[PDB]
Amino acid sequence: DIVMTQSPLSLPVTPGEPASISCRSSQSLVYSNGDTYLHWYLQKPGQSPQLLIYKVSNRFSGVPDRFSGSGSGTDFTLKISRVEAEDVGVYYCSQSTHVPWTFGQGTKVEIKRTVAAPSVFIFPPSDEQLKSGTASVVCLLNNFYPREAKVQWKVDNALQSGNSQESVTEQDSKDSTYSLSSTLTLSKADYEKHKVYACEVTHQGLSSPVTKSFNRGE
Amino acid sequence: EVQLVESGGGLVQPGGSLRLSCAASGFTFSSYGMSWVRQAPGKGLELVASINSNGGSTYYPDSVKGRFTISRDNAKNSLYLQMNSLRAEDTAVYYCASGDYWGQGTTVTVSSASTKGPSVFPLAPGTAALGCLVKDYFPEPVTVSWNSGALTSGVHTFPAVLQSSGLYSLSSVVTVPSSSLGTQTYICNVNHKPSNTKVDKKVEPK
Amino acid sequence: HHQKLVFFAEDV
Repeated sequence: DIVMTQSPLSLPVTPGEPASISCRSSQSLVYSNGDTYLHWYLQKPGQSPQLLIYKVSNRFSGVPDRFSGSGSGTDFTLKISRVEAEDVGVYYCSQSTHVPWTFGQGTKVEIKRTVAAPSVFIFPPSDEQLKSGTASVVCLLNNFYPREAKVQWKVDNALQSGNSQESVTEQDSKDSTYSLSSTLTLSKADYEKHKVYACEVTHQGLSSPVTKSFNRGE
Repeated sequence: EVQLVESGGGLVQPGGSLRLSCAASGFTFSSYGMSWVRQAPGKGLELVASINSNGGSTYYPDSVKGRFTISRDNAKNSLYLQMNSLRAEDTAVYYCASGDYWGQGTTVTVSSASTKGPSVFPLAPGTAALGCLVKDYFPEPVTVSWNSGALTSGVHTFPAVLQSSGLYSLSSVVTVPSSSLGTQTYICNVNHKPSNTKVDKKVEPK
Repeated sequence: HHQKLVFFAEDV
């Protein structure tokens, strides 16, 4: 199969600045008719992929002038002369010269903004939930940038693993920040044979990792 | 107007069968190649099956080869995907595609879980944070709102998570002035259409 | 709205 690899795979762009995306094919995409079937897709958040540029440089319908494409053989580039808020999403390069039809990994273009430290909150399991036989401990990381963040659970100073799940929001349209939730799940019995529950957060906006905790029964 | 409308998605038991249909219009269908492409949440575009003009010749990656069949009806102008022996990794959004056009996609969920309404638990609270834990429901989706659609600013409803039990879970949070944690009520309106459940959980401190 | 491309090379 023809391998399509893009770079970068994550592209934060300051509004007003241009953007470039590299795309390389493992073999030449020049078909027997001299045409090169290298294409570009844009998939806006919560939507189907739409053809942006076909055959290296030709703009599809509706595509603004700021989008342009170039390249030959195995090397190709997609340029956005000035990134607008509407251009947010994932860009795929793709070839249709060979079978099978293949895609690149996809480059997610986001809005670049100043580093923002997360606000951290911890939530003990409700007395309702505890009654039903289960305990969920939730940790919220609110409005931070960039997306990169580490969350560690500590039950009585013991590092937890394998019993938590995370969930991240898509970049907010107003403040360009993310929010993240980490949910620690334990049996009611396990939850009661311990006392201290702590959420520890590491982020670029934090000089040192912050810790929000509670004691069971307060 | 080129059009690609898919059908046949939904819930399937493991090892069961599902058949996808794609209604095409607006162009001479019989003259072009067609494909089914799928996508997992937060994942890339994965080719599932291709088929040429007359079909003719087909392609399947080893991921689905031997279990999936792609076929074509150049009278109805319809594209089909016959899915047999479905497993958990077959769970995705499936797109009917012509390369230059993509349908809106149809969702396929391979699970043996049964329809269940969520239990809603409080996430008790110069700004404070409070929320609701909407746990153990099936299947997707769920709708969450705060104060009957009056509280919208600062609301974060996280994407759902598939637990080991086979049941989905999500949280919905919102940050508000801590000076209002006594002069303001905070109720999350949760709705789960599959089980037809409506829950208005009050989120009080303490 | 109505443009149709010969997209896949297999279609000459």
